[PDB]
Amino acid sequence: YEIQRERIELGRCIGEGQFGDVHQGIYMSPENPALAVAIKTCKNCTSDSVREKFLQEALTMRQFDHPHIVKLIGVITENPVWIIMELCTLGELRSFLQVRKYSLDLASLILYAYQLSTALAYLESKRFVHRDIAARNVLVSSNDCVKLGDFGLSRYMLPIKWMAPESINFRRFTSASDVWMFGVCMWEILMHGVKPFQGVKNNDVIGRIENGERLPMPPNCPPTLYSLMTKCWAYDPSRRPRFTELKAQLSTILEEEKAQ
Ligand SMILES: CN(c1ccccc1/C=N/c1nc(Nc2ccc3c(c2)CC(=O)N3)ncc1C(F)(F)F)S(C)(=O)=O
Repeated sequence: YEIQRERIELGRCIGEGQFGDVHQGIYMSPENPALAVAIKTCKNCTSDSVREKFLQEALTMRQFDHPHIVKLIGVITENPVWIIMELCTLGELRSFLQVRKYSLDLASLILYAYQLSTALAYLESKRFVHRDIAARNVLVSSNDCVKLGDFGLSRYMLPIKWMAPESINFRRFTSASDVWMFGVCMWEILMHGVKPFQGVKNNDVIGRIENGERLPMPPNCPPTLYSLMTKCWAYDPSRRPRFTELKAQLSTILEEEKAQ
């Protein structure tokens, strides 16, 4: 898991994290072809507390092995401390959707929702609660492949417009509150990267949700898919489906779209 710094060709900065800049780059793997990687850097990792907190983000990702969750490639524990992650070449999902808009067929938008449900069903199997499921934290590996981005790099692991009522009211975060967030993420995909409750103040969102109001059916969204979103948005968390159920229904919805 230790990587030697001379085996890294550092490229363009692709974002800013809590500990430092994130770069795109190449990892010259021994006896293998070079890999496209994402480099999480750390500015203040000279302090033992900062370094321990930063390296804990790599340990979090190390425990996951799923094709739709970014992989930890390795770490560089010499100063400056770097975390080497798998690169998703095409970048952030919200930007990809805004550029490609209706040129992305429905079969592709449903495929993205399905792929995310397989990663979230995998996290659920390992009893891990994400807390920040949103299109902002999804990345694009290729035209037919999306992935959950780095967990440390995710800002809220307050996004009130994505949160379940029990998370807003009592700060309760469970796999059921992740399902509510995933429903909002599915809505964002079908809306081509448009943010939920745009132009609505965060305090009024809570009132609307309690009153039974939900995000509208996106244009050209299959009714079976909008029905699946409304099940994620059941006020009572015990009435919301689990990720394995969402995965099965999304698979059926994807097959039906491919048929026509
Ligand atoms: C939103 N994410 C970030 C948040 C804070 C800082 C950086 C990130 C992106 N990280 C990553 N980005 C890519 N590919 C990528 C390629 C080109 C561009 C971009 C992203 C953005 C941009 O403009 N061009 N692949 C892997 C990761 C990593 F493993 F680190 F997560 S997240 C929570 O990790 O998904």
